[PDB]
Amino acid sequence: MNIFEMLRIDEGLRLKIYKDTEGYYHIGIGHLLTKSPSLNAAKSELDKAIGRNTNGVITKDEAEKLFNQDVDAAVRGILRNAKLKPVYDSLDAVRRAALINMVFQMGETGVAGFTNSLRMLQQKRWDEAAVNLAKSRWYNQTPNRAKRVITTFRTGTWDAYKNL
Ligand SMILES: [Cl-]
Ligand SMILES: [Cl-]
Ligand SMILES: [Cl-]
Ligand code: NA
Repeated sequence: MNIFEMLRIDEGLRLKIYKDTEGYYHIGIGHLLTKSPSLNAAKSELDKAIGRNTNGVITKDEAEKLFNQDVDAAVRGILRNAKLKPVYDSLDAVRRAALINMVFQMGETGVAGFTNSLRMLQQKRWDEAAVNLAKSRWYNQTPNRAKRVITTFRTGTWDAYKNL
C-alpha cells in the first residue's frame, strides 16, 4: 500500500466524463476538469489536458498519466504551503499519505483551512485530531472516504484500506 493505491481505491477509475459527488465534471482517477456546469467546457478542458480531440473518452494510460501528474501536484502544493509543509514534515510515511489524500480531494487551500486539526496532527494527538477532522462538511458529505482517511491518521496503519 502506497498513496497511488490508496487514491485509486478512494477515487475509482472512469474513462468517460463523469460527475463527482458535488456534481462537477471529472475524468479518470478523480481528475477535476471544471467546476462549470457546462459539459462543453468540460470536454474542452479534457482535450486541453490530453492534447487531442477526445470527445469525452480517454484511455487507461491517459487516466494514469493525469493521475501521476495530479499526485505530483498535490505533493508539490503541500511543500510550497507554509501551513501544510511543517505538518507534513512532522508526519510518518503513512500519515503523510493521508494528508496527500486530503489535498488531492479538496485542494491545498481547503486543507490549510483545517487549522485546529493540523495543530493536533503536528502535536501527535491522534485521537483528538480524529474527532476534530470529523466535525466538517467533508466528513458529512463523504463519510466513508473521510472515515478511511481519519482512521489512517488515527492509527498510522493502512488497516482501513485492507479488505478493499
Ligand atoms: Cl491538466
Ligand atoms: Cl474537536
Ligand atoms: Cl464516501
Ligand atoms: Na481531485
